[PDB]
Amino acid sequence: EVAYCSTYTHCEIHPSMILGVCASIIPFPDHNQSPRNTYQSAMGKQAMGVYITNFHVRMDTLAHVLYYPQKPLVTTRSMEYLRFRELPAGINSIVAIASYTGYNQEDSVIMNRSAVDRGFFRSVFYRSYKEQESKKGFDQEEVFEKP
Amino acid sequence: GERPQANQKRITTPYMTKYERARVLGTRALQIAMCAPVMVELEGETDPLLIAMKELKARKIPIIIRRYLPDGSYEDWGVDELIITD
Amino acid sequence: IGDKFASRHGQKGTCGIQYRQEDMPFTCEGITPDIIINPHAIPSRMTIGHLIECLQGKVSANKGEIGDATPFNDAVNVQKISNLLSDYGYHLRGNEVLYNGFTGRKITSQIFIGPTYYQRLKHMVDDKIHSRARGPIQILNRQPMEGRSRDGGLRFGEMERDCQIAHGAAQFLRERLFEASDPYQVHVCNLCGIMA
Amino acid sequence: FRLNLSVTTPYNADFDGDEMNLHLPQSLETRAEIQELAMVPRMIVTPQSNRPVMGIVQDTLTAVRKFTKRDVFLERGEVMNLLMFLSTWDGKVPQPAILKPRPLWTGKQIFSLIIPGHINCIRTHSTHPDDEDSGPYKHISPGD
Amino acid sequence: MDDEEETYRLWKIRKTIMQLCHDRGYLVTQDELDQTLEEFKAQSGDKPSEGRPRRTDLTVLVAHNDDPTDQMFVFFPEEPKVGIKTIKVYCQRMQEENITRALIVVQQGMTPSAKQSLVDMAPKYILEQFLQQELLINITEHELVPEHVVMTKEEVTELLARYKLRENQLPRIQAGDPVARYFGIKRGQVVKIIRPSETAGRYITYRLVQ
Amino acid sequence: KEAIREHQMAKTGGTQTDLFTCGKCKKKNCTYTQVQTRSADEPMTTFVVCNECGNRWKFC
Amino acid sequence: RDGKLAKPRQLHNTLWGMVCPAETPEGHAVGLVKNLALMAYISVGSQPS
Amino acid sequence: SLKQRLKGKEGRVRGNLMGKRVDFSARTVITPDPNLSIDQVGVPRSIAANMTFAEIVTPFNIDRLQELVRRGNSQYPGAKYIIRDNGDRIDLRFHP
Amino acid sequence: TVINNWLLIEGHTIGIGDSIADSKTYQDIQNTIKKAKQDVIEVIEKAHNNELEPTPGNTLRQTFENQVNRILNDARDKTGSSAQKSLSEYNNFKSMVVSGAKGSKINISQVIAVVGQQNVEGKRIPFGFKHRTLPHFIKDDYGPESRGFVENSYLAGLTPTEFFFHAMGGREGLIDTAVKTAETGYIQRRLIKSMESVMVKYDATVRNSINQVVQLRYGEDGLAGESVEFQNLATLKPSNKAFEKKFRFDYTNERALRRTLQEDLVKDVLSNAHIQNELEREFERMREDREVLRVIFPTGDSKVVLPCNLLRMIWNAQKIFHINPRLPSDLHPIKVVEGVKELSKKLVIVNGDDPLSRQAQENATLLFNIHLRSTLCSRRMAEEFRLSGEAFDWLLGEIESKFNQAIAHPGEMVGALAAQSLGEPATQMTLNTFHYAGVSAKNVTLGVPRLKELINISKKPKTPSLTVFLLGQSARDAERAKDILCRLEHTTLRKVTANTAIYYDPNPQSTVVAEDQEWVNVYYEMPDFDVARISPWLLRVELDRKHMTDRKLTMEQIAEKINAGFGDDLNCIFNDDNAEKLVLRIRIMNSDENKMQEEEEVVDKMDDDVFLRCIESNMLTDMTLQGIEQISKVYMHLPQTDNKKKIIITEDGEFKALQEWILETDGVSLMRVLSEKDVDPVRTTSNDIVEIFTVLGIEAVRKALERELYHVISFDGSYVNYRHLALLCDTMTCRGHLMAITRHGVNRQDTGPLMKCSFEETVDVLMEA
Amino acid sequence: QEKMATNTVYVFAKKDSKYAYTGECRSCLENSSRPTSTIWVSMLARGGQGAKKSAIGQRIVATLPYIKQEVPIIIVFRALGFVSDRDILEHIIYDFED
Ligand SMILES: [Mg+2]
Ligand SMILES: [Mg+2]
Ligand SMILES: [Zn+2]
Repeated sequence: EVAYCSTYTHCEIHPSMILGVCASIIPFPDHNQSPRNTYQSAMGKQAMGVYITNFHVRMDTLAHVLYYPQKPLVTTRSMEYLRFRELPAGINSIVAIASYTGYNQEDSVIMNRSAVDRGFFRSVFYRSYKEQESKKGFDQEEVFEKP
Repeated sequence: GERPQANQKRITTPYMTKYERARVLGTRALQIAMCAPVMVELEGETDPLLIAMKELKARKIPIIIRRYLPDGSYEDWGVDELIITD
Repeated sequence: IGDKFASRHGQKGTCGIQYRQEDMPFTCEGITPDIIINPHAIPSRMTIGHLIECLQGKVSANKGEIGDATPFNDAVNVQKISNLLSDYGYHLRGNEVLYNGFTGRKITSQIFIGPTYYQRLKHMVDDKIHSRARGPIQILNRQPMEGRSRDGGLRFGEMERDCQIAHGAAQFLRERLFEASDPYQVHVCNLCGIMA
Repeated sequence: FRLNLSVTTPYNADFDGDEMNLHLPQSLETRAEIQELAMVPRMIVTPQSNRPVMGIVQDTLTAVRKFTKRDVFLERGEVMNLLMFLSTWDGKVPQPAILKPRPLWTGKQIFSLIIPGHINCIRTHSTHPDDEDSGPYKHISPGD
Repeated sequence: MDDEEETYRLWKIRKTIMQLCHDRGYLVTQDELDQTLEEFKAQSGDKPSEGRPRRTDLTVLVAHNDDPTDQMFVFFPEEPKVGIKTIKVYCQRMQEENITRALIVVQQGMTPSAKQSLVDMAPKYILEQFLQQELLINITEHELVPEHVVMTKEEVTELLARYKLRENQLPRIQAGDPVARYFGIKRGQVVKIIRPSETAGRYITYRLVQ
Repeated sequence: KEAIREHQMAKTGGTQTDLFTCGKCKKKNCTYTQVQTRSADEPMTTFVVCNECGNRWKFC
Repeated sequence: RDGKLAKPRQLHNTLWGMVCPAETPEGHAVGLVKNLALMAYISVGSQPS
Repeated sequence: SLKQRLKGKEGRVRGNLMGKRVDFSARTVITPDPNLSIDQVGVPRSIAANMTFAEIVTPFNIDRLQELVRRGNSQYPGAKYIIRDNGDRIDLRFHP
Repeated sequence: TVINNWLLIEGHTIGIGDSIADSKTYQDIQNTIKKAKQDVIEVIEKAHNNELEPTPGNTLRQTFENQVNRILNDARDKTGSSAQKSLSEYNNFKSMVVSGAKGSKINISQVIAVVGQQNVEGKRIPFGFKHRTLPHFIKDDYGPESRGFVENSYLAGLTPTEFFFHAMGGREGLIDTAVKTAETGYIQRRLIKSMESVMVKYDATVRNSINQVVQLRYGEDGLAGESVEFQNLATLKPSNKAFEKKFRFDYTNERALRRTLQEDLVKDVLSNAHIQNELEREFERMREDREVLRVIFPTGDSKVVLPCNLLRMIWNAQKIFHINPRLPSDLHPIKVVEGVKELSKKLVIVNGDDPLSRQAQENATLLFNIHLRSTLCSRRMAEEFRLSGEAFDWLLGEIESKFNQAIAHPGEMVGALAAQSLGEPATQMTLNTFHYAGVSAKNVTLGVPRLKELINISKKPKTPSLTVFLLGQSARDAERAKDILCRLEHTTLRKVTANTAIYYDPNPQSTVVAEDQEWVNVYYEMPDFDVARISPWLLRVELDRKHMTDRKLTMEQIAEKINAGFGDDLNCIFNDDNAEKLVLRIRIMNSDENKMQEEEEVVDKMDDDVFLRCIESNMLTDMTLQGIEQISKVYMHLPQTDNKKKIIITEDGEFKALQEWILETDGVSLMRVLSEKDVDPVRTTSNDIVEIFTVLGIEAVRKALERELYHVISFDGSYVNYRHLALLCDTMTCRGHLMAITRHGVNRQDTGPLMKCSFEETVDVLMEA
Repeated sequence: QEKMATNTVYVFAKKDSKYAYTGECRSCLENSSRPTSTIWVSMLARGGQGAKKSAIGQRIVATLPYIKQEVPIIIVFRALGFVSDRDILEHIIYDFED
């Protein structure tokens, strides 16, 4: 009916294919500001949360796990193939937009003290150390003892 | 006599500046902290920053402000001859 | 309180303050919120997508189905989603009224409640602190150590010394360079100035 | 480092994680010098552009214009609660603006209790609706 | 070119050099300072034909000042590149007439053998050197040029004996400034500057000629 | 002569929205300026600078 | 490295579908650091014999 | 060598005269609090358990200063170190 | 605390319900955009048919991008005005905008109505994908949705073709932010290393570190800057009739009980000739301060900044004493005149003995004396304010108390304050989308590279500029104004010549060209006696006729210049401008004596075949008809009504605008531009700094550089006090020579030995000392 | 990492110095050693001599690898076995009727 041209040769698979790994986590990237969408890729990388399954065999200096890794409710079907619903990074906390007492000013929020006592974002700081028992010369070496 | 010329003609208005108020309050607080005779009458306080502040309003602090001129000379000023600004 | 957090929409926010359940407002049945965000943080950065998750999560919670969040769909996420929420027994725009947690007076405005998925950054507030009164001092220039790893002092940039001149504090600047930093004295001869 | 919103404006810092240093003087002559110079009650109006640096925006700005709204009428139990919240108060309850039927107060009478009775500021208003001049100049209609 | 439009160039440079002397302290008649283009070709019969020493008839000799000195012979050369032969002739007209100051304006440039004797010349004699490319327009009429007033010896001694202003404490200036060359100032004198201030109304400063 | 005369009439632009009213010459010869997008703590405000009579102020 | 002095990056038209535009660090490495789209295959090389 | 240590390339000029380290300082994370005054800055409890200040002993309040010394270094209202007139810097933690 | 506690019991939230407009209004929003799309297609349809009239000043492609700019601008502004009336005052979204925060009118349309055009670096979206932007569109498609414009908002989502375009605008503000942030640590660090020498001493005169007087007093008034407030002079009155009726008043009023109320003392001095002389002479002094005020403030802006606001101090005394127009106020006439003279004597800040020191005090506080006398006049204190004797006595004691606190504190380290006074506004938005249009181009670089180059003071700027003014008939007529443009523009000879060919013409009288045969034959008066042994090779050039009507040139001015460049050994001939084309034949002037193997010499001077190739390539570049070489050839007119310039006086006294024809060049040759005719050498300025010291001198650098820095702050949106702009110019121009005060020029200075070594040298400086 | 496509002749703009155009083109091997080998063919922007040729703007003098200064490109055609202008013009364009 109304079409300026009808000589198409190729077609895209899905309009959401232009996003990446961290860009597909935020829902509806078009309704938000364009420079604000770039900050999400820097936040999701330096964030906490579970990342694998075997947590007792790995001994990394910086490892943070979550007690209750709940999957996000409002999610996209593109992250189902990237293995995101099985290894999230938080919970679905009920966020009520309100002013309260004016203590959530400029990049800050107000939380509940009773909610944290029940298991609200409780993580464990895993840090592994190592000490090599090397030589110190010809007749000089380290000896593990209890002086 | 070849440098102090405060007993003839003075050019700066007789008023205490914000820089002189900081030194007088700081120097007097250090002297009183080292057991010094109080110029005024004590009413019952132990804060060294408050004792020097009370003596400033009573203009009883025996100090002479020596303002060194950049040309090479210098002028003298007293506490009574300088009105504090708040 | 003080740890650095973030969000899935890009509006990061640290832990400002945490009150008890009785000191926080509540709806009608007793739905107490978990995270309170600044309402003015939305128009300041034009974060409209943050309100979409807060509304879509409420409709999916009353239905019990994982709703799709495709940004290129034809289901109309403006009127169809709003009309479905009013059928369960709530407001179609998603706005609800709460009660005062201290006096019991009804809130004049309408708090837009709804679940929102957040994350947690790796920035410990108790690990980034650095304070010391008097500890180990180096011998090369009689200065503190590097940082907290070896118990040292804080960095003194050039901008802190440049602005100190504008304040006119000569005694305060001398303390940060001679007194409370590198205290030392050298005897100087009278006939000559050679330090020997 | 819990601080006031009026202090964050001149520093132009953010609470997202911007660390700020805090030194400590170790001399009596230096504490009296900073207290009489490097302070926020004195460093308000800067000589760079003869204008103050203290800004009151964000949450402390919308509640100001809403408290003085025409559709605001406080009751009797809310006036005495706000009088105690004042840091200083002579101890004189103001006369109600409405005596009958119910003794109520206007939205600008409680806000006027903080301002002393020897300072004013007119002319400058900076609004948005109505019209830029012309309109209010007709028949001399001040207010609003 | 070099026909009728050249008359306006010779008339514009004449009004500039007359205002250069009146600003110092000389008294010039109103008829000589205020004239039009048609009046310049009627005071002595200008442009009778083509080709004539037009720069020779521009010789003026003013003698009106409070200081009983006067007698300032001003002559314009004819050749563009003033060599050493013209300098040896120009220095002979000032010895017989016994003038006080000179004012020569070279078109293009001079020779290195003549520029050395122009500055020295005599310890008790001062000679001025200008240029046609800088005298065609008056640079003192610009809005960014403040009022420049010369000073005497008694005014400098009284100023330095008031606020104890030392010689090194006063700002300096180079000799390449066309403003300093507009009045013929010497090295070691203070020139009063009258700058119109905005937040005050009138700002007065002093500078030394290095 | 008419082709080169109209060269200095339209120039490269136009502006002049004719909305704001100047309070110095009872005319509406004012323009807008889309300045201040994010800035810092200072709120954004479209500056209005009047062409004739030299006038300028702030929208808020 | 091989080419500098007034050479901005900005955004190119060929970035559509190949590189994720909304995925860059917030530091000084913005624009310079590139990434890959969700569905994109990288060439490995072949012999056109 | 000897010139590089004084030229300015992280030597005795930029790395010492133009960029050194001082003592008695704190740097945490700022949080909004409009309820406080214009000069009431936040001071943590863990930071206050280390920031000390040498105060001279005056006879006008010798009883109040002695109470902080008697309690030792077991809580916040107390004293940690003491300095005499000659230069004796005696500790109160391991004091008998 | 009270406002913060009230927000808990009140509430102010935001959500989906606060971003919904009217149902009938939203229907008109989407219909208005569709009407704007038909206007864009109408321009495209009229452009391909070769019938559209381009805008005078640009080409055809530059006109299409300009016509669509005003269409999309009015489309995004008309739909935004409809959404403003739909949202009521109850909506919490509008309360965030009315309060004055991070949100205005443009933020409402970008989330509900329409976003707008997403331009890049001022210009529109270029082509970088085979003359296109995205493969989803067809070739040769100048649609709005395919050139960065987003037709939707942040509510109904964005199309894939528009989401990629809107992401380009966000990357421009994010990458430039990281680059500008790193420049803050380099520009501010350079300023504090050279400006920290000067400081405010105790004897008013501003000195430095080596004891040298820089200025006579801080701020040219000896007062502080914290007490300075935006006042209002209210003296430049248009009609002079209202100026005399407002201030001057006589005792010859109506007999109807006049001069009897309010002041109960006028009845005693009725018909007093002694007091009349004091009031008559007072108005004469006011007229003296008015005529000179035109020279002091040639712009015509009375609203300046001055300390001690007299508009608030006088009105504050009316509330304490309860002053109202319905009350008689007894005011003494002589006390008002004596009160001003007595208060003026207390304004002395320097020595007071010799008569020379009193001249330096009146001019230093001349603006403060006029503002004090005009406000505290004899009639202003009795008609507009209506103050009594007790209200005027206490007012004199309050002004003197506030004046003492407004004095600048002697000892203020201004070295660090002046360095931060310039770097603070530089961190705002200096280089962020060249918004300065003004029906002109993007001349004069403004941003980051401008500040980094002005401090380093190079030899030649990046984008020079020099505005040329005109007077006489050219200030109202357009024909005479363009006649000077032909002499000032550097019209190259290559642009005039349209074609050049090499022909073989044996007989010069009987040429082979048919269309140019009778032109070289009828000319017989030319001495054709030495043209029989000249160069047979003909080098005929062709002159473009379309260029003659655009630059206004003749044929007699071309032949007289070619023969005066190479020499007399060059023949030139041309025809009239009425044939079919403009041609011009050139030949050589053979002496016919010893120019034919006279001395043999197997060296060959110049072959005839390659002789014409050297002149053909040397005349089209070296030879110039008229114009300066180092001023380029670009020109653009600016509206005189826009900027606040040219404020002349009339017989009435009002300030009116005087329109004229002004132009701008692209050079620094100030000596040759000012030497031209008709051009006014008074208000002709330029952005260059090096040529000012050479042509004018260092006395004009302090006034020219200060105006250049003031234009940057006037457009950026911030403000800078006048006491800091005059100090920066006096600090750099203190030695009497234009030299970089930073690291590039420190050895020539006469500072201390421990100061020169702090410029990353140390060893290189200590070895010399 | 990321590099530019080799074995492709590209035309760039280089008008900051004494040049006007630049035709940078690499020549690396497939899978052997690929010693970069970048062919630098630039166009100068000088114009006007004095009295010799007065046509320096028509020169090319490309920057061949290893080579110190710049040498013309037409000299290479003499070494490739072509000493006639008819054959050299055939290498440039296959249709000399323009
Ligand atoms: Mg910040
Ligand atoms: Mg902030
Ligand atoms: Zn106007």
